[PDB]
Amino acid sequence: DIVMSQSPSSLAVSDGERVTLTCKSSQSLLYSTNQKNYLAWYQQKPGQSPKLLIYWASSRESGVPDRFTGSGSGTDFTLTISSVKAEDLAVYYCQQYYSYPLTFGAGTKLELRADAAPTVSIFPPSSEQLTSGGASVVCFLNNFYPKDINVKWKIDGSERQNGVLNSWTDQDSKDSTYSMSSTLTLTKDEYERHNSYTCEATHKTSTSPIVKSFNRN
Amino acid sequence: EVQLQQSGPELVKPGASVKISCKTSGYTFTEYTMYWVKQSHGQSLEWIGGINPNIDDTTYNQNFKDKATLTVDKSSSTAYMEFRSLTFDDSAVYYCARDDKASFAFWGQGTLVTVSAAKTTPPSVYPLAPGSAAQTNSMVTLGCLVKGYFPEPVTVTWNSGSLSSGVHTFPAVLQSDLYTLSSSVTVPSSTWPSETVTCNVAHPASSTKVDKKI
Repeated sequence: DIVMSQSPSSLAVSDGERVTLTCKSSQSLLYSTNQKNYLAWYQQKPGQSPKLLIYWASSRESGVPDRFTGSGSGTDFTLTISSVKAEDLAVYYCQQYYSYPLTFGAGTKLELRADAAPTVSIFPPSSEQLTSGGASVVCFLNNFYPKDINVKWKIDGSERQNGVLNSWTDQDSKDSTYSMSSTLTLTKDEYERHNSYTCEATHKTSTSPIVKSFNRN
Repeated sequence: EVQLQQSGPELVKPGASVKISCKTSGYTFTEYTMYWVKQSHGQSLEWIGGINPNIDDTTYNQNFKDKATLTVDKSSSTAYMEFRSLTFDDSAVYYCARDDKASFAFWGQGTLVTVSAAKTTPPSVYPLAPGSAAQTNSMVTLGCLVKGYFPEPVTVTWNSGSLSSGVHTFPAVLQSDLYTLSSSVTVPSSTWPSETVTCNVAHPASSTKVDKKI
């Protein structure tokens, strides 16, 4: 089957700059009789249907604005946007129509900028949690950027990876930031056999990891 | 221009069969072909197959062998798609694709088909509060955990919509055939703990509403 790769996966852009997307195929998608390239670029909004923008990889569809243009033929396919807007926050795809079965791309998403970082969001477990027979300590990461972050759970100096439930959010529409929650659940007698719980997270904009912990007794 | 109306969300158990429709209007059904695209993992798109309604030409993907058989309706002008032997990896949103020309293809609104061996439970909520007596930040953050509900979604507001600013809603995670979520809002230190706050969760599938004061 014809497989396609996309590069890069994600990139941070500002308002008004030029965005170039690359789609590469393993085989040639050029039909020699009519010099056409069977590939089309896609665009899907969060909560809406995916729509087409560029057909035959070099021509514009009616209804698409003049900022969306495409170039390339055969193997290298390029989609160049002249000036992005605030409504251009979407995920782009490229699909070939050369041979069956049809395959899709990996997906490219654009981001915004920049410079967000958290300090402390440590919440101890409440009294209503232990009556149900379990225990749960949470760690949020609000107002942080970029989304590439590593969370680590430490219990009395020992690393524990089982029971960690991570959850990432999308980009905010007010300050262009992200939020991440990490919930470690456990049973009730394991919570009483330990005292200290350390919430560890390493960041890119800091040269030292932020350490913070709390005690049970 | 052309309308592609599909079915709504369905709650099905594992082992049954689900049928997905795609109503066509505004154009003739016996001229253009219909395709199906399965969207998994949020962003990844998978091709299911296609059907020619006039000559009964049917092709399917290698990943959908003995799973998806396509059937068209020549009298009601609509398409049908049925699945057999549903498993846990079939939780995805499915679209019907209208192959008009090689220039443009029209899409539908999508059918959310989730599958779990799962009963509708009322959500149990617990308030969260920081256990420290003092802090260095001028803001105090709070939250409440929503655990043990089915199905999606649950609308979580704060103080009956008055504290709408600075709210952060996290997506749910499936653990033991039931979803869990959380929320965090930022509160200035001039109100807490002299002024009380409340968590308002709502579940229209269970018709419950519990208020927890922090």
